[PDB]
Amino acid sequence: ATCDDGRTTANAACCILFPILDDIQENLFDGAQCGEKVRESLRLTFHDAIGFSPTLGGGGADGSIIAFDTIETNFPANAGIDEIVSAQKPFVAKHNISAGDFIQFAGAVGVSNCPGGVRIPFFLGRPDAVAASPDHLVPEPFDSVDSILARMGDAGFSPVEVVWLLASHSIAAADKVDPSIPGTPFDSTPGVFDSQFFIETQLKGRLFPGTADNKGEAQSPLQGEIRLQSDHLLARDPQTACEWQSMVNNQPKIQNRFAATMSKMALLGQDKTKLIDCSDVIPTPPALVGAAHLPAGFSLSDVEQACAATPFPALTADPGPVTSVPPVP
Ligand code: HEM
Ligand SMILES: [Ca+2]
Ligand SMILES: [Ca+2]
Repeated sequence: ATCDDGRTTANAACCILFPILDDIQENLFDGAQCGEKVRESLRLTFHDAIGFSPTLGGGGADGSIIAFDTIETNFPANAGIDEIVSAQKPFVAKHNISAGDFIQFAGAVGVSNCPGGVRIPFFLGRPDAVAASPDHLVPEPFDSVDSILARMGDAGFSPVEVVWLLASHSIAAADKVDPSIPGTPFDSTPGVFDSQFFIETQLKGRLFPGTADNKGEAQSPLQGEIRLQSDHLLARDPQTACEWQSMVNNQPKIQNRFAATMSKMALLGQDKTKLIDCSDVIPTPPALVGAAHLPAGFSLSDVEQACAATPFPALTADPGPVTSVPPVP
């Protein structure tokens, strides 16, 4: 099919996404930047979608977190999420797609702004939300590895799939884990979708970037970086550690598996055959910036190797003394 301006798309229905793309790129993402609203929109895809259980209910990727915001945003596990919900609401009202579609579309468009990013498949036509998600379906950073894997598995994800989705933490920061240090990133490159998250979580924890003993927080290897207890434990767990390590300096695998697993997540509670493939609307992301490296001042001996079958790859360190990671704007 051909849109009004001559551009090809696989299905004529997708043409309506282009004005939405332009609007959100200019007015939500600060001119197609990989900034705070991109990170929060990506986070929102998960907090909407994971509200899905065969036993316990929930409509999955259905826009419920917007359509029933006063209910869902008050769940403890959704702390901090109301900013992005409130920011996206006007766009949904202004345009002609469902809240469920918009959440996934904004997430995909956002990721495409980030150097190293990947194009996530996007499908159009999610019905409006029918009911609020049940509470207690979103994993928390203080939940045990087994609890997290159980919940993600309940929603449909194998343990290796959870590792692949956690590539998102490569472009991520925390405001509520340690409120004394808002906007503290999970890796040294929160503006680049890269393997640094998987490297740096493997390093032995040395310190606290803010205060000690926050719930859901582990020791970080670097000033200016925060480590979730969940990520700490997943990098070291037999079920996930070898997959975790395999992401290190493997940009193609990170991209391939993130795109496929995000697509799966985006379709929780949905039937792909009842939707329209509009993947070709997502822009080409910028190329990777930077190479895979240990932080300056670190060596292989600082890695806590957790994959028995395969040794950690022989990365080199950035030159110079240990340095701190800048907070994110
Ligand atoms: C598997 C269990 C997971 C846990 C326990 C977890 C936990 C967290 C926590 C505690 C934060 C910081 C929130 C704050 O204090 O501000 C965070 C941020 C974030 N999460 Fe995860 N998460 C998980 C999986 C995921 C998944 C599957 C995605 C997929 C998109 C995701 C995307 C993000 C992003 C993009 C941020 C950064 C938000 C920002 O910088 O504004 N997370 N996560
Ligand atoms: Ca939902
Ligand atoms: Ca990164």
